[PDB]
Amino acid sequence: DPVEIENRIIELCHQFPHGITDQVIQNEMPHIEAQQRAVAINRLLSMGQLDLLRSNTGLLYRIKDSQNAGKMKGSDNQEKLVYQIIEDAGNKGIWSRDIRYKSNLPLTEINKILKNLESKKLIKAVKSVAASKKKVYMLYNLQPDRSVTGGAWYSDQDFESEFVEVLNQQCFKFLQSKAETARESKQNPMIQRNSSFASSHEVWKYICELGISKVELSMEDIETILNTLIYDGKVEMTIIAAKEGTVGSVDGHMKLYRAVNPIIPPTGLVRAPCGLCPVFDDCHEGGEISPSNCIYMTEWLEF
Amino acid sequence: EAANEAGDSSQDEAEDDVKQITVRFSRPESEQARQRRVQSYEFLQKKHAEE
Amino acid sequence: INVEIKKIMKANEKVTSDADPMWYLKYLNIYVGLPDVEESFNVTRPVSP
Ligand code: SF4
Repeated sequence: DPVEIENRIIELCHQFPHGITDQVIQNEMPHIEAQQRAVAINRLLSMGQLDLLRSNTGLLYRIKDSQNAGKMKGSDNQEKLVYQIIEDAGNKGIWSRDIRYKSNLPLTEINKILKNLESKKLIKAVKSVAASKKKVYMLYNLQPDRSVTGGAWYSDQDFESEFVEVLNQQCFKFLQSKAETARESKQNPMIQRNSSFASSHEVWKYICELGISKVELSMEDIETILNTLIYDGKVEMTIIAAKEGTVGSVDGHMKLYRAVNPIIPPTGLVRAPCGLCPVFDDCHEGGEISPSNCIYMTEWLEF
Repeated sequence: EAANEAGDSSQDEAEDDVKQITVRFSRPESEQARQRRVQSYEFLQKKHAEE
Repeated sequence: INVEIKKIMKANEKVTSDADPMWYLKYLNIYVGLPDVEESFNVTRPVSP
């Protein structure tokens, strides 16, 4: 009786929620040949009560998620036929529009399904900080990915410019003080350069000791802040070879940051009103915009 | 050709190509698309091969 | 007006929307009638060419 075989396979899948191999089924039921087991598995897959997984150990057969229920009003079929791609999205989330498009259902049905799932604590809706258009839906147990939502800089879908400005100012002050101490040490140029260098872990621990904000700042956060400072033309980073130490971030490589003065002072072009003029293209000898009747040069000479 | 592609290196490391669960939605197919699938050549060939 | 219009109506007798299934609009039979004028307030009247 193949029905008994299917029932036994379902019971075995109930016993092992993580899935069962063919070896487990053969050990539990040795008197049945491999062909009958294969036919039973094919029927179970055709009727939609089993799922196949390909692991490094082989094939696994897992019972389809039906016990985990959040929307029992109506049909469990649509509940699982939404929770499927809900879980498939998982940490990255998925907007309600994309859920509707993948489900090929009207907006009312999917709205009811999402509400009922939120009622029984199966899905959580979080606001997409990348593009504040709709609320993406994720699994309640899964931790929200920092890229799609959250972040040490984003606070309630609002970029904190003051926070990053304070971070940049404090890091630049620390690096400038370190470089000043290295210069005043004047023990040896190599020693001076090494002491002017500051590791990412060191400045990260310094910022943590400062405690400007309540949110915990990881090492890579301070690394990105220092990279933005590099892009500002104020500090310099060097990658040295160090196998292991107090940082242990990059394999065999450590980033050292030092405050460096600019190459040249402001050029002579910016000291003239013509170099900073926004309507410089419309300049002409005889016309409405002329150097003789210029307002910029007038205010500049008056000042 | 697939074997030759896999054989680009003499010793192939154990690939961590675990089959992530790509179970697709059994989307309710529109009647027009269902009729297109029924009238498709692959469906007719499969129905012939069923015998 | 006597045969072809009925065939055209039969070709598009049923129209329905994808959203909210089990809803439909079914045409049964179409008539052209006699020429009339809509001059009168909500009332028709025979009119000569
Ligand atoms: S408006 Fe005057 S200052 Fe400005 S670009 Fe023209 S000439 Fe130069």
